Amino acid sequence: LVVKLVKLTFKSPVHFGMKRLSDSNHTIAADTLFSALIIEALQQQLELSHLLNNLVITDLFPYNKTSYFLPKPLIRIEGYKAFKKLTYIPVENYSEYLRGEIDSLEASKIAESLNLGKASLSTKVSLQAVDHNGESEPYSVGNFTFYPESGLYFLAKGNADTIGQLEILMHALQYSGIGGKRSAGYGQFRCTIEDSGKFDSLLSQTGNIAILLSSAMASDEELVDCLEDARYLLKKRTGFVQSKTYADQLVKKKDFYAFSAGSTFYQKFNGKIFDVSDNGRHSVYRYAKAFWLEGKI
Amino acid sequence: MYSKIRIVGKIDVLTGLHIGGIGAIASPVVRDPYSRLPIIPGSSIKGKMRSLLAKHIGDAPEILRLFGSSQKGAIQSSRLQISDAFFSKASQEEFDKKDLAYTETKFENTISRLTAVANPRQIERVTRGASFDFHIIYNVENINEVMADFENIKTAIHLLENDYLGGGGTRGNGRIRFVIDSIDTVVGDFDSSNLSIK
Amino acid sequence: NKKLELMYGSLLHDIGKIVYRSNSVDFAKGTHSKIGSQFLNKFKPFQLSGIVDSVSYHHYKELASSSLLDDSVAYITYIADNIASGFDKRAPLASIFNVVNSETKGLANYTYSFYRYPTDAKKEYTSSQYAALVNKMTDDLSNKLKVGPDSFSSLLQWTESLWSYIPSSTDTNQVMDVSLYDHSKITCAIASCIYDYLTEMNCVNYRKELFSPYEKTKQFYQEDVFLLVSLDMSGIQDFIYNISGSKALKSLRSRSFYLETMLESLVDDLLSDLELSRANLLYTGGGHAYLLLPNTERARDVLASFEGEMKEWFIKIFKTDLSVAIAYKACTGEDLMNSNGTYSDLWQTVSRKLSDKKAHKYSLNEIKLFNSTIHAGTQECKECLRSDIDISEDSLCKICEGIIAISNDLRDYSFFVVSPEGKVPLPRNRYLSVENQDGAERKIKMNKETRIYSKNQPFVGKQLVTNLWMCDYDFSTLNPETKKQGIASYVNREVGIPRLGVLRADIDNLGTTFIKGIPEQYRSISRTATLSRQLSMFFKFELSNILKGARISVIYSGGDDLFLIGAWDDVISKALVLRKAFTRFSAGKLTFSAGIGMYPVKYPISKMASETGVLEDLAKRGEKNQVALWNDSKVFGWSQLEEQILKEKMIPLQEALTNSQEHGKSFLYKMLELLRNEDQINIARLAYLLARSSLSEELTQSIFAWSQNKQQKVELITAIEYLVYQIRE
Ligand SMILES: Nc1ncnc2c1ncn2[C@@H]1O[C@H](COP(=O)(O)OP(=O)(O)NP(=O)(O)O)[C@@H](O)[C@H]1O
Ligand SMILES: [Mn+2]
Ligand SMILES: [Mn+2]
Repeated sequence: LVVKLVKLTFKSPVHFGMKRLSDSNHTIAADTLFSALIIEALQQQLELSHLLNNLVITDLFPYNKTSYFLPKPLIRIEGYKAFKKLTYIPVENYSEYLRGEIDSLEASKIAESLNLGKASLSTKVSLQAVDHNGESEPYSVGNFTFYPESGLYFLAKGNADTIGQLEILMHALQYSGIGGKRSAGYGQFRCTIEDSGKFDSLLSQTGNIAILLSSAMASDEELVDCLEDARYLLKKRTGFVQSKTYADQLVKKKDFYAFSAGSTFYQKFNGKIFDVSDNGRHSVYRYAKAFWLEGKI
Repeated sequence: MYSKIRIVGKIDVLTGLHIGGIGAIASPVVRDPYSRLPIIPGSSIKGKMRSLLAKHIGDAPEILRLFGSSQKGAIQSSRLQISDAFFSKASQEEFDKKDLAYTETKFENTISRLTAVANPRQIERVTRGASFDFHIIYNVENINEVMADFENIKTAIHLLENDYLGGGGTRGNGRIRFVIDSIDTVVGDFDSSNLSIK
Repeated sequence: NKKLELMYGSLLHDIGKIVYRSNSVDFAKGTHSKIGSQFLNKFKPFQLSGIVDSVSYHHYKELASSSLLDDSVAYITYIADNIASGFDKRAPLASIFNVVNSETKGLANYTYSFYRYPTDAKKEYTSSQYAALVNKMTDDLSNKLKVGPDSFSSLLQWTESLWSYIPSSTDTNQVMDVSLYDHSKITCAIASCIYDYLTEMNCVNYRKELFSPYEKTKQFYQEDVFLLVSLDMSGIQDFIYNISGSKALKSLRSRSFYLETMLESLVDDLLSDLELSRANLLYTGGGHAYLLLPNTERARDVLASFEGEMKEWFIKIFKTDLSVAIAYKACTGEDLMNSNGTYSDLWQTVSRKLSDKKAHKYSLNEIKLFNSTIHAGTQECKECLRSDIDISEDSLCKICEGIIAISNDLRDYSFFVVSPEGKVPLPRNRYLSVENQDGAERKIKMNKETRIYSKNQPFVGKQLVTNLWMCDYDFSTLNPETKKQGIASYVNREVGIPRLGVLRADIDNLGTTFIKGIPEQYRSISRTATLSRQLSMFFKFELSNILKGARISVIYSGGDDLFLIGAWDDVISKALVLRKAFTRFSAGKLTFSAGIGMYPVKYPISKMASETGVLEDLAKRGEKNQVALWNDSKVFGWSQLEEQILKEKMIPLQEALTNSQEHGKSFLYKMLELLRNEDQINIARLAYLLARSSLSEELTQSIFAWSQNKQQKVELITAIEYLVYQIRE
């Protein structure tokens, strides 16, 4: 389908948490962005059919000046700690990395050439108890401040109406903000949706190996044929349900284990919008569809 | 449908503002990690407006629906998304001329009641001429509660102008004055030509 | 019990070298093997035929005129010596680092004296010292030692306590870095594998299989006889350091210790299934363990079942939080001796198979059952943040509740008993508890197949304990008042900023040191195993002595890395002391980089370890021999921080400001403001500030000179900042 590149330039620090408020991550998986889009769609009274059935997004990935970073393929490298610590590889160097042609020095240089932001930890207080004859609670919020030319990007696959709906949702999401403290000043961004030229070239290529770009997960039927000779990384996608309608009290979603971006499979699998709710008033959607970027190993 | 109102303007400092947390500083202010510019956290603006609005009203439903709630049964999404107020480019250029530092060290002491000896202290404060670009998003979840909420926002901002932002503003610090550059509805059909702050 | 005799015989086969060096009583001019037979025959329990023939007939000339039973294990010991090994009576044990990285940093002459440090000072082992060693061996063997299937583990530790610094070889033509303990342990490890391999083939007569034509002695080195097995725990960093709560600081040491004992338990399970002692365990460090197993079909079936079982248990208890990957590669005798040059390739392929195992960690069923969750937790533990496991009161998961219970017992006791009833779960339906000597003895008496571990203990009488070298330094336990608040007591200071300091050290290019540091002619299974043991014994044991007297708690040392939490200045000072001592221990040839952080109490534990891990990564950039102090801007060299920042700059400022009535803290702050900007005017204002600062005239010129030159002003800023933190009421 058509592939539109969405570039997110962030006005303020963003709090992307892994398991704690103190955590300060520089990216969010596709499940985190997709839940942001579903929340935005339900707010704007939009239909969820396009997001749930036809939209295939990828993880938010770092990008800085004159470079677009893709996740490190989990391929066997035929100085090995340079690739172990490497996380994101520029698109211009992505085709090279799959074939080889990357020394330990080059990978170390690539990792240091990621000029994506700087993490920190702001410490705040809760004077709610102070009024009630108590003491302030100093809590820490970990936030990430992107550099002026840096930010996150993600590609979107869909029809004309699915992409057009995502253009509306991304415009509304600029002001809702992505992150974990968006109501306390953490997560504002401006996004531009443009047809991807270089990325369409990278997605047009067809190699023997397939590389995940989004946090995905195969259904039971697809996991039978895809796991053979696969190199992946199961990530525990956890959290609490963010909704006023789901329950009277905030409850956690069912633990969902999804493959990390960059996992390489010799058999492509189409993921699913898994349901991680437990008898809640509505079904909580955890995105696990697969955005495949084939490559030659 | 759902609407979002973007209030953007200036927070002019009227007296040295210290919101506590580059190197070793005695009671440093909170700064942007990258640019090392003093900032006013959105949680500090949100907390001070919530504190002043709670005193004005009297948690109350008006405060809970405006600044968010997480209590059992009544979970209200925060309509006010007060972003971090970053040091403006205009005040950076204005402070570059005069070679004036963005922040100043204020020296005080504490004369003991028992011994009448002065124990010195230092708190860093953002200099008076500073201005911070504030960016507030009000989510119009109800088209009927927007006028009442924007009345509450104006009341909380009016209280904040007569009060201090973060720091020991009872002893002078923190005094600020809001200026609204524009109030434009970025998302949705709601109109804010009638809506105003201050 | 022919296996048991061989294990006793291979470990004590070169005991005659010690007695021959002493030349104390009845020196019959015979071979060290004959002396060993004479010495061991003096004790009835060790007078078994298998042990004595192995000790006396482990060389070619002895075996040519052996006249043995043709099935005796002396042939197996002879091969084990040839694989392990492949005159000056009073010679010191040359440090292994004399050979490490000799291509790049040259050859050293550092040798040990009779933990111990190499000196590089020419020295000899006095024969009276060897005589005292022989006297102590006689006392241990006669009274405190016995021969039995469960008593060899005590013998292996007994050899470790004594022979760890005795040279195994004294031939002056070849360098002697392998200690007698290392060569005997590797000989016993290889002999155990060869015995199993020959049993699997059901070869009735050993001599024609191994030694008789002498051409099948070379052929046996060409046979795939051993397995190089590496089992590596994953998720250790996230398990231990990613915790929350006020109890996180107290329980941090317990979480790391739990993984240490779990890894030891995993190895002891693998060795107990193989009927092998700890001698086959080449190394066990930070979540890692290398073993040398026989190439028998039985061993491969044991490994496959053990790997599948530990996956079942780790999923049962920890799911994806913790896991173990096991990889094995068949290697020959010539692989271990490096005769063909394929020794390093063998280790690279084993780790390559391990990395392949780590990628495809889980299978079809395990992945599906991960996503087959019936009930959302709706309740989580404060520390582990786990909802799938049952959470009791105090909002703690069952594992972390046991971890907290292990705390307040780890400090007091030194015995970790793996038993059917305990506090934290362990594989094989067992649990781990920390008890005193009486409590541990009770537990082992009640129910068999119960293991007991002793921490940093000297060798003691006959018992089923296993010696574990663990760094348990904790300054708070010294004072009962500070024992209540373990690490948070270091925040309490009369003067100085209360902030804690976190030190994360890591040796540079340790993997490159093992693969490329040892030259081809000096690479072997025994030479490498010695290097693993010296590095392990430095972190596990020597770290406690280095950080003595400092307000520092050792979360982990383990092989290559380090984690300490303590007073911010004590951590910095002991980081420099540890760097200097590490240079002495390694005699150069190995540098480590460290990140040092300044975090208050109640700072997130995960953020304390993560931000310091980022700093260590910054120090790992470039030539890697750097320390990243506090901010990422202060990535100094080790000599630069110790000498230029502190002694050359910070100390003159502290002495000058102390001499005045007030300890600065106002000139220092004004100095920092004028040093933060790059303006030409701020230099002039700094000149005026120094002139009015009312200190010595030659110091103001020095401070002005320091601020002038880049890479020297940042040292001045760090000197001022260190001084400012040193004085905070
Ligand atoms: N008991 C322990 N306590 C603290 N740190 C430990 C302990 N054991 C090992 N470590 C350290 O943590 C590392 C293991 O963490 P782990 O999460 O397994 O990462 P890794 O070494 O990159 N292995 P992997 O996750 O499989 O790629 C070791 O290399 C040590 O640096
Ligand atoms: Mn290392
Ligand atoms: Mn390490």
